[PDB]
Amino acid sequence: ATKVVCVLKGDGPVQGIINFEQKESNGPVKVWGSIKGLTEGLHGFHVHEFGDNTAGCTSAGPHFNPLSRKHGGPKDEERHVGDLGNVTADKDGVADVSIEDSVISLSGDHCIIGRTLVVHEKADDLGKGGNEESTKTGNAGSRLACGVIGIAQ
Amino acid sequence: ATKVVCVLKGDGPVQGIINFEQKESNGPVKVWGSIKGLTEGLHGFHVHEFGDNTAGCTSAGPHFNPLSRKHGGPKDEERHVGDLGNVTADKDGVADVSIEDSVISLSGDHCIIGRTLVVHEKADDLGKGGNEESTKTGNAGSRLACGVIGIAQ
Ligand SMILES: *[Se]c1ccccc1C(=O)NCc1ccc(OC)cc1
Ligand SMILES: COc1ccc(CNC(=O)c2ccccc2[SeH])cc1
Ligand SMILES: [Zn+2]
Ligand SMILES: [Zn+2]
Ligand SMILES: [Zn+2]
Ligand SMILES: [Zn+2]
Repeated sequence: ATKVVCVLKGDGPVQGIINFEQKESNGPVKVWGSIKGLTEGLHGFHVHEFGDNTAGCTSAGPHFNPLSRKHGGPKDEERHVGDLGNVTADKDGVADVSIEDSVISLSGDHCIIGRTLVVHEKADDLGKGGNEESTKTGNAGSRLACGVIGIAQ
Repeated sequence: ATKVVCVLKGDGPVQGIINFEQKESNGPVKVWGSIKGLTEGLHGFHVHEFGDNTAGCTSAGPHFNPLSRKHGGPKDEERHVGDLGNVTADKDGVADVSIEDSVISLSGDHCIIGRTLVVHEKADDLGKGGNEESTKTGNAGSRLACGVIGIAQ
């Protein structure tokens, strides 16, 4: 029923297209698409609070966290609304994204429309790493590509 | 309150930053910022329906028109919600944008968040141009630059 889309671009080679679809109110959201130009392995994959790309991906601010929780993985109760874990790039540098999530929404206060989707330099340790930054950012490092999340036809 | 923002980019040299602010729910929206790389004169300036940049600015679809009206100027009863008229570039190719509008909103309904702002090749005739296209697009021609309208801090 509701479809939303994000074009990921950055200052380097990373680029992608991510689609979101929600068949019903407060239903699960299907997330799918492709990202290229990545180093092989895990890359943190988050909805950030601001749809502000004025000075590139840094303008997007922290993880989208309307419920003031700590950082976690998508399968954790203790998570930011924006915590979609990691996407995994193969040896060609391509991540084929296929996620279903029950916490993000395309309506209401969990809505991600008008926020920024970010793919990160490093793996998200899903809040299980050895330090304080783990339960804020997951230690996923710099922002390789981002886009504002928009309404699709 | 509410603040939202749009980074305009395209297939060419036009680029801009547009800020929106609404102090009160369903109150007027102040629009301000700057666009560079333009030809001297009028350039149509519209909110388009979809926040979809998948294949560039064409993916944004038609003017944002939730009430199914004909194309007009921002001061007309008879307008699309997305009809913000023209920005004017100086001989230096810079439009300093300064608009106040009571039809677009950042809340309630008529909300432009997650839609696309587009600056056009030609002047918008505000529906007064004397052909059929005037009452749909205002004959403002191709899409020089666009961006998805996002939530700001
Ligand atoms: Se959801 C959300 C989040 C932030 C700002 C606005 C909205 C919203 O609900 N906008 C209305 C809307 C959303 C999606 C679609 O897609 C068919 C249409 C209208
Ligand atoms: C921080 O800015 C925000 C402004 C508005 C909202 C919530 N708005 C909506 O879901 C909505 C739904 C239907 C029609 C119009 C709108 Se604006 C969230 C954040
Ligand atoms: Zn992040
Ligand atoms: Zn987080
Ligand atoms: Zn237009
Ligand atoms: Zn129009």
